[PDB]
Amino acid sequence: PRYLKGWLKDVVQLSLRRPSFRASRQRPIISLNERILEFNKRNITAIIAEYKRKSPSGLDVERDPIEYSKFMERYAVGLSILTEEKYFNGSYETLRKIASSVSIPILMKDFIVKESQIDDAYNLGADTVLLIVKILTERELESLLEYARSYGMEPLIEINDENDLDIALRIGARFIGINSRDLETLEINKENQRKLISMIPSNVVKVAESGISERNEIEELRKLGVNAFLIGSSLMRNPEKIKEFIL
Ligand SMILES: O=C(O)c1ccccc1NC[C@@H](O)[C@H](O)[C@H](O)COP(=O)(O)O
Repeated sequence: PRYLKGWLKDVVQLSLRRPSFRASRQRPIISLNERILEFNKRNITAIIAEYKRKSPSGLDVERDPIEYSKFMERYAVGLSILTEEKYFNGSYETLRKIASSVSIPILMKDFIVKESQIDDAYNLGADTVLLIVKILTERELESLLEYARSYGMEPLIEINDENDLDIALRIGARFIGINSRDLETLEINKENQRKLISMIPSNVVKVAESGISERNEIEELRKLGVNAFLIGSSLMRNPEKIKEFIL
């Protein structure tokens, strides 16, 4: 991985020693990015609802993962499940239970630094994975991207700045997440996010990530060309908000 300091250095060390999960895979892959394109075509707001019990920025919510996913399944284009254990209180177990309970696309969200984690995502039932440009070197990102594609997954490649975008474009990313939150400092910068969204090629499926809590924010973002919106905190605190978001 890249040179890292702080909590990022720590979570990457945890991922490096994350034990693999052996399991048989049932349902075939359901492409999240393609479903996003069809929701766009049918003019339905594409929301990726995220399940996370805890977060370094302070979220702490107790809500049943299964009931939450089944409810979200009625409206969401896909689900994002945190499997990182120490900071997000996620687990492979929760992803497995959810994947057996819903039939919409599932993104496994963790800090992926090795191939066995993609093997884990596949065996657990996820349809795609998140790859973060800022914690990986360009060679690692490229290998991991090709590896995810060997399972028929188009990974969501997350960028946070212009340098991330240059790398993402160079390696041929077709599905990009623009995170308004800096992983290292936890600061949210909406303006920087909008600047990056405006630089992305029109043929790349774009997902706005972090800090969305109002329907008007979704509308502004949609006009900038964003294809889908990944929302976690506001939905975890109030699942019913999904109804306002898809209006
Ligand atoms: O949410 C956090 O507190 C946080 C802190 C440090 C690093 C990453 C973090 N979030 C990871 C990120 O993938 C977010 O969960 C999603 O983009 C959704 O964010 P939200 O809607 O909850 O603001």
